[PDB]
Amino acid sequence: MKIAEIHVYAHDLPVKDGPYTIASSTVWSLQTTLVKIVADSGLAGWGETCPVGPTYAPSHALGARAALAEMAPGLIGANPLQPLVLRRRMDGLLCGHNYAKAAIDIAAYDLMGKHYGVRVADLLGGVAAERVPSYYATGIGQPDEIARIAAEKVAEGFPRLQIKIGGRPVEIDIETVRKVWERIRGTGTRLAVDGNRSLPSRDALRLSRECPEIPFVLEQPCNTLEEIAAIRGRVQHGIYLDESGEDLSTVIRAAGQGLCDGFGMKLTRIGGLQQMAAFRDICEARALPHSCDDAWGGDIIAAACTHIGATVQPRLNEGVWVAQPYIAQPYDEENGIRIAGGHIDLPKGPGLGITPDESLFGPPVASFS
Amino acid sequence: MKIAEIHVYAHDLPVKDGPYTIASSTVWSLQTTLVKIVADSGLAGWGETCPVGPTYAPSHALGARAALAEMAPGLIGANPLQPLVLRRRMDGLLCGHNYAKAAIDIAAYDLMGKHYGVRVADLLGGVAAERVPSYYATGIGQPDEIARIAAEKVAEGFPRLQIKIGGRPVEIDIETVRKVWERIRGTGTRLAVDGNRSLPSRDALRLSRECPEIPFVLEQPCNTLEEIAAIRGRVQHGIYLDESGEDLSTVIRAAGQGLCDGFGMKLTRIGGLQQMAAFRDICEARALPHSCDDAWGGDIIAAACTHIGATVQPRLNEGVWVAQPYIAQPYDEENGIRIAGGHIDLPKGPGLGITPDESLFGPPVASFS
Amino acid sequence: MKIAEIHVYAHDLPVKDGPYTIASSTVWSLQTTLVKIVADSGLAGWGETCPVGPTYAPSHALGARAALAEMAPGLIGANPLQPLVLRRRMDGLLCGHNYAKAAIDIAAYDLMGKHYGVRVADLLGGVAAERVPSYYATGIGQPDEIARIAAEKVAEGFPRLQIKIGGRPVEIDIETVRKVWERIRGTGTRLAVDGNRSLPSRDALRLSRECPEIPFVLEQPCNTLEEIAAIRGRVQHGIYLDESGEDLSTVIRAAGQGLCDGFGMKLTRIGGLQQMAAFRDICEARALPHSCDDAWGGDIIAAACTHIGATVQPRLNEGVWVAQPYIAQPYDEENGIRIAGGHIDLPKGPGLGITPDESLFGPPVASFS
Amino acid sequence: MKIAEIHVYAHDLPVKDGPYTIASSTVWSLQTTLVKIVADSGLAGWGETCPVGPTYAPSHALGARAALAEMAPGLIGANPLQPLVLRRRMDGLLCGHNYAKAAIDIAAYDLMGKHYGVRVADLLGGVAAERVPSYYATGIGQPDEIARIAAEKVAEGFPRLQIKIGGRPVEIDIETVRKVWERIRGTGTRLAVDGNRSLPSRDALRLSRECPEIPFVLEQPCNTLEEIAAIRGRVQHGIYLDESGEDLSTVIRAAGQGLCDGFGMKLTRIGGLQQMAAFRDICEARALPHSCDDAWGGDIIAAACTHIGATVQPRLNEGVWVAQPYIAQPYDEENGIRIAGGHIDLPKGPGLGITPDESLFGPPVASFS
Ligand SMILES: C[N+]1(C)CCC[C@H]1C(=O)O
Ligand SMILES: C[N+]1(C)CCC[C@H]1C(=O)O
Ligand SMILES: C[N+]1(C)CCC[C@H]1C(=O)O
Ligand SMILES: C[N+]1(C)CCC[C@H]1C(=O)O
Ligand SMILES: [Mg+2]
Ligand SMILES: [Mg+2]
Ligand SMILES: [Mg+2]
Ligand SMILES: [Mg+2]
Ligand SMILES: [Mg+2]
Ligand SMILES: [Mg+2]
Ligand SMILES: [Mg+2]
Ligand SMILES: [Mg+2]
Ligand SMILES: [Mg+2]
Ligand SMILES: [Mg+2]
Repeated sequence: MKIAEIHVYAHDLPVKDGPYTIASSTVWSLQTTLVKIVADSGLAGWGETCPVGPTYAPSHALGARAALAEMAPGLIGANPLQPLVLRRRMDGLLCGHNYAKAAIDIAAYDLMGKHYGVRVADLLGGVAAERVPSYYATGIGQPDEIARIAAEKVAEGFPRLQIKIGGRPVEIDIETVRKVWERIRGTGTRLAVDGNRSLPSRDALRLSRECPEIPFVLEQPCNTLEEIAAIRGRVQHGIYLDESGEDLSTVIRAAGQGLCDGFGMKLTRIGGLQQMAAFRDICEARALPHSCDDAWGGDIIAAACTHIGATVQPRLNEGVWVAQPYIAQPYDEENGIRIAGGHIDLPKGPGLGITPDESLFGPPVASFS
Repeated sequence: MKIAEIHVYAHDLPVKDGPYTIASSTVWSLQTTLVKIVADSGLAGWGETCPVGPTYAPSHALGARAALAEMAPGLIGANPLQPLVLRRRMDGLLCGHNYAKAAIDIAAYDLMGKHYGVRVADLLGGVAAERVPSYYATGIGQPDEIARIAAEKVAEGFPRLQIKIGGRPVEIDIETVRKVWERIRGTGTRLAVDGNRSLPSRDALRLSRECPEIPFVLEQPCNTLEEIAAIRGRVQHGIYLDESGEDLSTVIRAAGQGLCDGFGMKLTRIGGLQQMAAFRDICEARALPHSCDDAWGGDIIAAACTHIGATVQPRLNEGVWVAQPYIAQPYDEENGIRIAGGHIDLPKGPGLGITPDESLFGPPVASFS
Repeated sequence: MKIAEIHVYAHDLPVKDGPYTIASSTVWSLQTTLVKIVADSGLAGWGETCPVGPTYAPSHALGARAALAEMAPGLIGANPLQPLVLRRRMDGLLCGHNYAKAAIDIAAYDLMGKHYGVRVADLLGGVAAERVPSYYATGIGQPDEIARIAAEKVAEGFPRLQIKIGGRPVEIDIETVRKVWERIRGTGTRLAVDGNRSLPSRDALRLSRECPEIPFVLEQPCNTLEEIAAIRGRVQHGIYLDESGEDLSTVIRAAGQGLCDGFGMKLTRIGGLQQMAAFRDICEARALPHSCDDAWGGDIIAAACTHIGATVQPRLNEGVWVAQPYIAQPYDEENGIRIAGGHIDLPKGPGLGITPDESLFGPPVASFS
Repeated sequence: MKIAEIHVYAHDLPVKDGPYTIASSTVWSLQTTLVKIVADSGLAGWGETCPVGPTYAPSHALGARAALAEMAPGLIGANPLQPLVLRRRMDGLLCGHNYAKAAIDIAAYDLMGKHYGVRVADLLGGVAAERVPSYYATGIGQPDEIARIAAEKVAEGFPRLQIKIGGRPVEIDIETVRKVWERIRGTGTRLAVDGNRSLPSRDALRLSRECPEIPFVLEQPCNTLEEIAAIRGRVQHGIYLDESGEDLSTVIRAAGQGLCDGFGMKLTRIGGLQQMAAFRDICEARALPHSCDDAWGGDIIAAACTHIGATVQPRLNEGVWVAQPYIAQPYDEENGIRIAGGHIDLPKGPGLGITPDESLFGPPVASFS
């Protein structure tokens, strides 16, 4: 089988009741990029990449489309049923840009699943769970307000909460953490506190030192892995990497040298499902819990995250985060990804189990044949 | 789909022109263990595990059969199309015993390939090369005799040689290395020198120190990874791990802490194809060349090694070693694995591409349903 | 003063006597991106960024233009005479993408120099030398052909040569190094050998071990800084970082932990002149020799590299590499950067000292006001 | 342009309501040294260096004047518009003595700013803030007395307090810290506790161990960087370096090896504004908060500190400390540096924005032409 066509789409995603405030990025609307790969036979697979604002990570919508434009001509004729060979071919056309490569990777897995009549999770090792936990991530806000939302989302069924902090005096972050804990203690809910690269080591040290009785993991408190490695021995809370986990090589360093206790991992950042599966296997060998998330996006990226999420050993699964609650219009009205009771059901159909309504996207902004 | 039956077989393989002498194991004949998994549909898949004598590694033929007998009843009804789920189910029945688990893993991949109409290499990421390099491993012997054999094997087309050493005064090993190099220098042939756990650090240091102009990698010179880690900074030849690479966790330590420059990796030791693919991905991220080998065995294990080997980035592929030259009777005379010109052509059919003449194996020593 | 307009240009530069072969990138023509910043006063400054093919580094021409388009609207009204404030403003609009940010940075320095009537080198600490050394980088090729070219370039007056290697059996690289040394020994010519991320540690170890009598520095032998850190203690030749030196934070790690002995540093990679000056100061504090280069490009980027190069302590200056010998048409035929006798004379006028014939560039692909 | 004359002045600064008590130095009056550089054109720039007693650091007033006398003849004819070239010229005349070199560096930046018509901050990267935070540093005193002063200075508007400790039993220091915290908790005021090289590791360990709920950073608790590195892993409060930060090389060690969480940095110690800017850039890359201070002195050194302070990323700016509150007579009655509301306004004029009344200083004690 061979790739005959590649189509790139641009589509807007307004944030319901926005904005969503991360210490590194405040977003009111998101520009997603969809990719459709069409085989010689006419069979199609879909991929998606949607950076969460241009300042969260070294990625942006215009950049995704430029990277896809660079690679697409060189991918016509490739075998989409060989995800590792396909990844190497992409590497031969463009260095880096994992967030764009991931959209091609995902579309190829979708296509492969449809061709063989198999769910993507069953091409990645097998479904370990049909119902996948999610987690709720609060935007930065006022301490009492965030504590209220925390309680609300626990009641909805989320087994884990992530509280975003930073970009303001750390005593306000600490007050927020204490107030959230007062609401959720005794509910069996797991807690993560995400600094999103924004805390100097001075403040990360203080946050952990002041709160030994509060069982958070501290997610990406500082900007660089170098800073995190420097503070780790002085911090008695588990530390998770997120933004620092840019590639498999960095994951190997972190796990092999004992630099973290877990990960928030984004599928587009690591470069797609082929790489994400290897990441999963590394974490399982070292009992490092992790999530399977992305920055943002609709049914296509959400389904990809859910499929890899469904393969994770349940005791290590910190959840699959999706943007669905903030997105008004699903691409697949029948079988799109939906959070229910703080969890996500894996789609039943072959491939990703998603069939997007292309008419929602408008005509492609770029087509390659 | 579900596993309906599991059949375990004992089969003998005497060494042509034996014995084969490893510093840790001398063998005149080998006892292999075959596994047949039968689905409800009637479709079957094959696996194999064959320790190279009982002293090379913590594994033996009677042990392989004991481990399989322990796990088999608990695997009836499992979905054979989910290799990671299947591995976890095995872990729930028996701790360790990767060499036995690998036989089930391989049979599952064979079954998956047959069911979907796909080659096993394509289920593991894709065929990067239809023909893979092999390497010739010499036995321990007289320096000039080993040098003659080395020259002969280069003339046959082997792109790499592994010279076994140890178990005698190291000056004889050094003379062997020097005489081999005299005959193969300028042929572009790669060289490995394998101590097979037998050299005290005293002698590993001496071998490297005396021969800076000879471009070998030093494979498993010392018994423990601890000894290797202690000598590495004082040894200017690349060092490869073989026997020490017992699981993915150990590979993560070695790669993440920079304890070696490559691997001789055995499929059964790491626990099968699911784990081997993860191993491959770790090595590729860090440009660590490796082989895809096993201890011994016929067409089934050989085909499994060849399939994973066919997925490796060619610049990192140190070869696929197979016991075929020492085995009188192939399981599959039409499609069985054969070395030609120091290389191995990947089988072209679905699954492993191997159809063993099951009659050769005798009745099962144990059957489960 | 305020930015009134920003104009982005696409322009082609085919390689004379191409292609130019790097182990990580082979190129027959280059697409450069020019930026013109216009102040309210009407005064203009120029910047440039030109990746050397899309596979050398995580940067490409379409990406440079996407990044500039993303940032430009948010820069209208900014004070162009404040390079650090301007860099922070860019960081607030787009994460990463140093190669694109560098073009804005360079245009700002050009504008500042023109406004104050000062050469850019004097804004960066002062002209230490009116004429700076360059170095010649050979392509990958036959050992004796590369040796001939090396001899020719020494006769032209180049004080340093960089021999590119990798992407083939290392014995050929070693033969190349030996044949080059045979021809240039005793001429006082400095030697670097650049693996361009392509050597497994196995081969980097071998190259150094075999050639202690040849005084090269080994530049970016391996792909990751992690691999380089692992081999450094076993390699007795100085090791320089190039591609790994992605930002000032990484330079701080490398200098502070003693991970390298020098740098091949590219202005666009580090993010522009503001960051490059800090880099220079770090290297001077630790006596780490370095070059001031870029990936490719015409008079604008070349002049920027020459200006920072002119500020470096002469004993630490490994040279300024420019693409001029491979470029048919200069932007400025009166003052453009040219190699003469293996060295480069700094332009004498204010700003970068370059007045590009803007007509050459075509209409802007994007304009902002 | 060229230096035509250098004039060195001696001037006394009585401590208002003295003495000021540091654990390493008690001072009743300070001897400052002013430097005037006059260009061929007649244009002048001013610098200043004022050690805070002869025992605080390896520097003293008689030593400043001796160092300037050594260097001045060798600086006549130099280009004062090239601060890095000028620094190298000074290094070629005298090793070390940064505190004296800094006065020349500052005078040259002043001159450069006047010549180009630009504020010194805009020659160092640009004004990031017109109003710069300061911090108040209490001398050593009785616990209740210091707590009262702490409350008073918070009310005046200082966003940060530094409490000096040491030279007495540590339980008194701990009582002081607790009493200060009781007064300032809930005011959003940041806290530093400065041991000024005086605590044995025994007592630094105790101070941190006993007070996890008090959010100080521990500034230079021990005498040597070696002692600080030894205790750092056992101390859960952020540790800042001050006296140990003697040069850029030491800063590179501290940041690269993760030996501290921030700095109190003195402009004269680091060697002037050229070096201070590089220091600032290193800290910004690693999110290490820092102050921009000096040991003591009037309008000239204060303005230099304010100018570099105005370029610091606001979230990393721990403040600019100046001696103004303790100095009765400003050099520039109109535009001298004044603390107002715990903050300092950047002068508006070119150069440092300061014009000293030379008649206050008396005739030069040494003149060079
Ligand atoms: C909550 N998230 C999964 C969504 C956007 C950022 C990310 C995180 O930083 O964890
Ligand atoms: C060469 N071999 C693959 C064959 C058996 C042992 C093994 C080795 O020690 O490398
Ligand atoms: C020689 N160069 C400056 C030119 C392009 C790549 C580069 C280098 O790798 O060093
Ligand atoms: C408070 N100070 C800025 C002024 C003199 C000493 C110094 C300090 O040690 O932090
Ligand atoms: Mg719950
Ligand atoms: Mg996160
Ligand atoms: Mg077509
Ligand atoms: Mg050959
Ligand atoms: Mg071996
Ligand atoms: Mg010469
Ligand atoms: Mg290079
Ligand atoms: Mg206040
Ligand atoms: Mg201090
Ligand atoms: Mg004179």
